[PDB]
Amino acid sequence: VPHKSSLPEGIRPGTVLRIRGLVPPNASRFHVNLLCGEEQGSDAALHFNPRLDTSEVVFNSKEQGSWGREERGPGVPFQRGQPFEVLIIASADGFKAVVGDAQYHHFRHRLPLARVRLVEVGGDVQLDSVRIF
Amino acid sequence: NVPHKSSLPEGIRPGTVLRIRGLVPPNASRFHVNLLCGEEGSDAALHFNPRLDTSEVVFNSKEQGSWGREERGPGVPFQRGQPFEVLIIASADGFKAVVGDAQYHHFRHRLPLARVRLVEVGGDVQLDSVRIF
Ligand SMILES: OC[C@H]1O[C@@H](O[C@H]2[C@H](O)[C@@H](O)[C@@H](O)O[C@@H]2CO)[C@H](O)[C@@H](O)[C@H]1O
Ligand SMILES: OC[C@H]1O[C@@H](O[C@H]2[C@H](O)[C@@H](O)[C@@H](O)O[C@@H]2CO)[C@H](O)[C@@H](O)[C@H]1O
Repeated sequence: VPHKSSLPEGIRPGTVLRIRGLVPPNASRFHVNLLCGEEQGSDAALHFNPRLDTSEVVFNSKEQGSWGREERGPGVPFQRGQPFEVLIIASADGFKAVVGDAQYHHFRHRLPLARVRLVEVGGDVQLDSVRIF
Repeated sequence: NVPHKSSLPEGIRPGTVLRIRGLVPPNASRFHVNLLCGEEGSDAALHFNPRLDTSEVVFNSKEQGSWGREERGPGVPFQRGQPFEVLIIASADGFKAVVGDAQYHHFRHRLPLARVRLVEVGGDVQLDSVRIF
Protein backbone atom coordinates (compact mmCIF):
# COMPACT_ATOMS: atom_id res chain seq x y z
CA VAL A 1 0.00 0.00 0.00
CA PRO A 2 1.43 3.40 -0.94
CA HIS A 3 1.67 6.31 1.43
CA LYS A 4 0.26 9.64 0.27
CA SER A 5 -0.28 12.49 2.69
CA SER A 6 -0.84 16.22 2.49
CA LEU A 7 1.48 18.86 3.98
CA PRO A 8 -0.78 21.89 3.54
CA GLU A 9 1.42 23.92 5.91
CA GLY A 10 4.44 22.83 3.86
CA ILE A 11 7.81 21.86 5.21
CA ARG A 12 10.51 24.08 6.60
CA PRO A 13 14.20 23.61 7.35
CA GLY A 14 14.17 21.11 10.19
CA THR A 15 11.54 18.80 8.73
CA VAL A 16 12.41 15.09 8.96
CA LEU A 17 10.70 12.39 6.94
CA ARG A 18 11.36 8.98 8.50
CA ILE A 19 10.52 5.93 6.41
CA ARG A 20 10.80 2.39 7.77
CA GLY A 21 10.01 -0.63 5.69
CA LEU A 22 11.20 -3.61 3.72
CA VAL A 23 12.25 -4.05 0.11
CA PRO A 24 10.26 -7.07 -1.15
CA PRO A 25 12.29 -10.00 -2.52
CA ASN A 26 11.07 -9.36 -6.09
CA ALA A 27 11.35 -5.56 -5.99
CA SER A 28 12.28 -3.45 -8.98
CA ARG A 29 12.10 0.12 -7.69
CA PHE A 30 10.43 2.29 -5.11
CA HIS A 31 10.16 6.05 -4.69
CA VAL A 32 9.77 8.82 -2.15
CA ASN A 33 8.32 11.95 -3.73
CA LEU A 34 7.96 15.44 -2.29
CA LEU A 35 5.38 17.00 -4.57
CA CYS A 36 3.99 20.51 -5.10
CA GLY A 37 0.43 19.25 -5.34
CA GLU A 38 -2.09 16.43 -5.47
CA GLU A 39 -2.85 16.72 -9.20
CA GLN A 40 -1.63 14.25 -11.84
CA GLY A 41 1.94 14.94 -12.94
CA SER A 42 2.54 17.53 -10.23
CA ASP A 43 5.98 19.09 -9.98
CA ALA A 44 8.40 17.29 -7.67
CA ALA A 45 10.89 19.06 -5.46
CA LEU A 46 12.44 15.65 -4.68
CA HIS A 47 12.07 12.28 -6.37
CA PHE A 48 14.13 9.69 -4.44
CA ASN A 49 14.21 6.48 -6.43
CA PRO A 50 16.05 3.40 -5.12
CA ARG A 51 16.30 1.03 -8.09
CA LEU A 52 17.11 -2.57 -7.28
CA ASP A 53 16.64 -3.53 -10.92
CA THR A 54 19.42 -1.23 -12.16
CA SER A 55 21.52 -1.01 -8.97
CA GLU A 56 21.33 2.74 -8.50
CA VAL A 57 19.55 5.34 -6.38
CA VAL A 58 18.41 8.25 -8.51
CA PHE A 59 17.49 11.70 -7.24
CA ASN A 60 15.73 14.25 -9.38
CA SER A 61 13.17 17.04 -9.55
CA LYS A 62 10.34 17.60 -12.00
CA GLU A 63 8.96 20.82 -13.44
CA GLN A 64 6.17 21.14 -16.00
CA GLY A 65 6.39 17.42 -16.68
CA SER A 66 10.13 17.63 -17.39
CA TRP A 67 12.61 15.78 -15.22
CA GLY A 68 15.74 17.67 -14.29
CA ARG A 69 19.31 16.48 -14.23
CA GLU A 70 19.64 13.19 -12.37
CA GLU A 71 21.87 12.78 -9.35
CA ARG A 72 22.98 9.36 -8.16
CA GLY A 73 24.04 8.29 -4.71
CA PRO A 74 27.10 6.17 -4.01
CA GLY A 75 26.16 2.52 -4.25
CA VAL A 76 22.79 1.08 -3.33
CA PRO A 77 22.15 0.85 0.43
CA PHE A 78 19.08 -1.34 -0.09
CA GLN A 79 18.70 -5.06 -0.70
CA ARG A 80 15.77 -7.18 -1.78
CA GLY A 81 14.22 -8.87 1.21
CA GLN A 82 15.87 -6.57 3.72
CA PRO A 83 14.46 -3.87 5.99
CA PHE A 84 15.64 -0.29 5.73
CA GLU A 85 15.31 3.10 7.36
CA VAL A 86 15.51 6.36 5.43
CA LEU A 87 15.59 9.88 6.79
CA ILE A 88 14.83 12.68 4.37
CA ILE A 89 15.99 15.82 6.16
CA ALA A 90 15.11 19.30 4.89
CA SER A 91 17.54 22.15 5.44
CA ALA A 92 17.53 25.56 3.82
CA ASP A 93 20.08 24.24 1.31
CA GLY A 94 18.62 20.88 0.34
CA PHE A 95 17.51 17.44 1.34
CA LYS A 96 19.83 15.11 3.17
CA ALA A 97 19.12 11.44 2.54
CA VAL A 98 20.24 9.21 5.39
CA VAL A 99 20.04 5.44 4.97
CA GLY A 100 20.77 3.19 7.91
CA ASP A 101 23.49 4.86 9.97
CA ALA A 102 25.04 7.08 7.33
CA GLN A 103 24.30 10.17 5.31
CA TYR A 104 23.93 8.85 1.79
CA HIS A 105 23.47 11.90 -0.46
CA HIS A 106 22.70 15.59 -0.27
CA PHE A 107 20.30 16.91 -2.90
CA ARG A 108 20.38 20.68 -3.15
CA HIS A 109 17.04 22.37 -3.63
CA ARG A 110 15.96 23.07 -7.16
CA LEU A 111 12.36 24.03 -6.42
CA PRO A 112 11.79 26.39 -3.49
CA LEU A 113 11.21 24.30 -0.40
CA ALA A 114 7.95 26.21 0.07
CA ARG A 115 6.51 24.46 -2.98
CA VAL A 116 6.30 21.11 -1.20
CA ARG A 117 2.79 20.27 -0.07
CA LEU A 118 2.51 16.48 -0.44
CA VAL A 119 4.55 13.36 0.34
CA GLU A 120 4.18 10.09 -1.53
CA VAL A 121 5.97 6.78 -0.91
CA GLY A 122 5.22 4.04 -3.39
CA GLY A 123 6.51 1.44 -5.76
CA ASP A 124 7.91 -1.92 -4.72
CA VAL A 125 8.15 -1.38 -0.97
CA GLN A 126 6.44 -2.69 2.13
CA LEU A 127 5.99 0.18 4.57
CA ASP A 128 6.12 -0.24 8.32
CA SER A 129 5.99 3.46 9.16
CA VAL A 130 6.14 6.87 7.52
CA ARG A 131 6.38 9.88 9.81
CA ILE A 132 6.95 13.57 9.25
CA PHE A 133 8.55 15.39 12.16
CA ASN B 1 28.26 3.76 30.73
CA VAL B 2 30.52 5.59 28.28
CA PRO B 3 29.36 9.18 27.65
CA HIS B 4 29.39 10.96 24.33
CA LYS B 5 31.09 14.31 23.90
CA SER B 6 31.83 15.63 20.44
CA SER B 7 32.53 18.99 18.87
CA LEU B 8 30.43 20.93 16.36
CA PRO B 9 32.98 23.62 15.58
CA GLU B 10 30.98 24.83 12.57
CA GLY B 11 27.87 25.18 14.73
CA ILE B 12 24.50 23.63 13.77
CA ARG B 13 21.75 25.04 11.51
CA PRO B 14 18.03 24.45 10.83
CA GLY B 15 17.98 20.84 9.55
CA THR B 16 20.60 19.50 11.93
CA VAL B 17 19.41 16.21 13.43
CA LEU B 18 20.89 14.50 16.47
CA ARG B 19 19.84 10.83 16.58
CA ILE B 20 20.51 8.97 19.82
CA ARG B 21 19.87 5.23 20.15
CA GLY B 22 20.38 3.55 23.46
CA LEU B 23 18.98 1.78 26.44
CA VAL B 24 17.85 3.10 29.80
CA PRO B 25 19.48 0.89 32.45
CA PRO B 26 17.07 -1.00 34.70
CA ASN B 27 18.26 1.00 37.71
CA ALA B 28 18.67 4.30 35.87
CA SER B 29 17.93 7.53 37.68
CA ARG B 30 18.55 10.26 35.07
CA PHE B 31 20.45 10.98 31.85
CA HIS B 32 20.99 14.06 29.73
CA VAL B 33 21.61 15.38 26.26
CA ASN B 34 23.30 18.79 26.23
CA LEU B 35 23.95 21.15 23.34
CA LEU B 36 26.63 23.45 24.73
CA CYS B 37 28.27 26.74 23.69
CA GLY B 38 31.72 25.41 24.34
CA GLU B 39 34.24 22.91 25.86
CA GLU B 40 34.16 23.99 29.54
CA GLY B 41 29.76 24.71 32.89
CA SER B 42 29.69 26.41 29.39
CA ASP B 43 26.30 27.93 28.40
CA ALA B 44 23.74 25.32 27.32
CA ALA B 45 21.44 26.00 24.40
CA LEU B 46 19.60 22.81 25.30
CA HIS B 47 19.65 20.57 28.34
CA PHE B 48 17.35 17.57 27.77
CA ASN B 49 17.04 15.61 31.02
CA PRO B 50 14.89 12.47 31.27
CA ARG B 51 14.44 11.70 34.97
CA LEU B 52 13.25 8.19 35.71
CA ASP B 53 13.60 8.73 39.50
CA THR B 54 11.15 11.72 39.44
CA SER B 55 9.05 10.73 36.38
CA GLU B 56 9.66 13.89 34.39
CA VAL B 57 11.62 15.05 31.34
CA VAL B 58 13.02 18.53 31.87
CA PHE B 59 14.18 20.92 29.15
CA ASN B 60 16.16 24.02 29.96
CA SER B 61 18.93 26.37 28.84
CA LYS B 62 21.78 27.79 30.93
CA GLU B 63 23.55 31.13 30.54
CA GLN B 64 26.38 32.54 32.64
CA GLY B 65 25.83 29.75 35.17
CA SER B 66 22.09 30.34 35.61
CA TRP B 67 19.35 27.98 34.49
CA GLY B 68 16.43 29.37 32.57
CA ARG B 69 12.75 28.58 32.79
CA GLU B 70 12.20 24.82 32.90
CA GLU B 71 9.91 23.17 30.40
CA ARG B 72 8.49 19.71 30.95
CA GLY B 73 7.22 17.34 28.35
CA PRO B 74 4.02 15.32 28.62
CA GLY B 75 4.69 12.11 30.49
CA VAL B 76 7.96 10.19 30.34
CA PRO B 77 8.52 8.34 27.05
CA PHE B 78 11.35 6.33 28.58
CA GLN B 79 11.33 3.26 30.79
CA ARG B 80 14.02 1.57 32.83
CA GLY B 81 15.34 -1.45 30.97
CA GLN B 82 13.90 -0.33 27.62
CA PRO B 83 15.68 0.83 24.48
CA PHE B 84 14.86 4.20 22.98
CA GLU B 85 15.47 6.42 20.00
CA VAL B 86 15.56 10.20 20.37
CA LEU B 87 15.75 12.74 17.58
CA ILE B 88 16.70 16.26 18.50
CA ILE B 89 15.84 18.27 15.39
CA ALA B 90 16.97 21.88 14.98
CA SER B 91 14.71 24.35 13.22
CA ALA B 92 15.05 28.12 12.97
CA ASP B 93 12.61 28.45 15.85
CA GLY B 94 13.56 25.67 18.27
CA PHE B 95 14.40 22.05 18.91
CA LYS B 96 11.88 19.35 18.20
CA ALA B 97 12.41 16.39 20.52
CA VAL B 98 11.14 13.15 19.00
CA VAL B 99 10.94 9.98 21.07
CA GLY B 100 9.86 6.69 19.58
CA ASP B 101 7.28 7.45 16.91
CA ALA B 102 6.01 10.89 17.93
CA GLN B 103 7.15 14.41 18.60
CA TYR B 104 7.38 14.69 22.36
CA HIS B 105 8.09 18.40 22.94
CA HIS B 106 9.14 21.56 21.10
CA PHE B 107 11.68 23.74 22.89
CA ARG B 108 11.92 27.24 21.45
CA HIS B 109 15.47 28.55 21.18
CA ARG B 110 16.82 30.71 23.97
CA LEU B 111 20.41 30.80 22.64
CA PRO B 112 21.23 31.30 18.96
CA LEU B 113 21.89 28.04 17.04
CA ALA B 114 25.24 29.43 15.85
CA ARG B 115 26.61 29.24 19.38
CA VAL B 116 26.09 25.47 19.69
CA ARG B 117 29.48 23.86 19.38
CA LEU B 118 29.41 20.73 21.54
CA VAL B 119 27.11 17.75 22.05
CA GLU B 120 27.21 15.80 25.32
CA VAL B 121 25.18 12.69 26.13
CA GLY B 122 25.76 11.23 29.56
CA GLY B 123 24.33 10.03 32.81
CA ASP B 124 22.53 6.75 33.42
CA VAL B 125 22.22 5.67 29.82
CA GLN B 126 23.74 3.01 27.62
CA LEU B 127 24.47 4.41 24.20
CA ASP B 128 24.28 2.29 21.10
CA SER B 129 24.68 5.14 18.60
CA VAL B 130 24.88 8.93 18.56
CA ARG B 131 24.83 10.54 15.11
CA ILE B 132 24.73 14.12 13.90
CA PHE B 133 23.09 14.43 10.47
O1 LIG C 1 15.01 11.08 -13.40
C1 LIG C 1 14.05 10.40 -12.64
C2 LIG C 1 13.20 9.62 -13.61
O2 LIG C 1 14.09 8.69 -14.29
C3 LIG C 1 13.36 8.00 -15.40
O3 LIG C 1 14.21 7.13 -16.02
C4 LIG C 1 15.26 7.79 -16.71
C5 LIG C 1 16.56 7.13 -16.41
O4 LIG C 1 16.91 7.29 -15.02
C6 LIG C 1 17.70 7.72 -17.18
O5 LIG C 1 18.84 6.90 -16.92
C7 LIG C 1 17.46 7.77 -18.68
O6 LIG C 1 17.69 6.51 -19.16
O7 LIG C 1 16.07 8.22 -19.06
C8 LIG C 1 15.01 7.62 -18.24
C9 LIG C 1 13.71 8.24 -18.63
O8 LIG C 1 13.74 9.62 -18.28
C10 LIG C 1 12.22 7.24 -14.78
O9 LIG C 1 11.43 6.64 -15.84
C11 LIG C 1 11.32 8.10 -13.94
O10 LIG C 1 10.36 7.25 -13.25
C12 LIG C 1 12.09 8.86 -12.92
O11 LIG C 1 12.63 7.89 -12.02
O1 LIG D 1 18.00 22.34 33.81
C1 LIG D 1 17.13 22.03 34.84
C2 LIG D 1 18.09 21.82 36.02
O2 LIG D 1 17.21 21.41 37.09
C3 LIG D 1 17.87 21.11 38.39
O3 LIG D 1 16.84 20.76 39.23
C4 LIG D 1 15.85 21.73 39.64
C5 LIG D 1 14.46 21.13 39.61
O4 LIG D 1 14.07 20.70 38.29
C6 LIG D 1 13.36 22.07 40.04
O5 LIG D 1 12.06 21.43 39.96
C7 LIG D 1 13.67 22.58 41.47
O6 LIG D 1 13.50 21.55 42.36
O7 LIG D 1 15.07 23.14 41.53
C8 LIG D 1 16.18 22.28 41.06
C9 LIG D 1 17.50 23.07 41.10
O8 LIG D 1 17.58 24.04 40.04
C10 LIG D 1 18.91 20.03 38.21
O9 LIG D 1 19.48 19.83 39.54
C11 LIG D 1 19.92 20.42 37.14
O10 LIG D 1 20.85 19.29 37.01
C12 LIG D 1 19.21 20.76 35.82
O11 LIG D 1 18.68 19.57 35.23
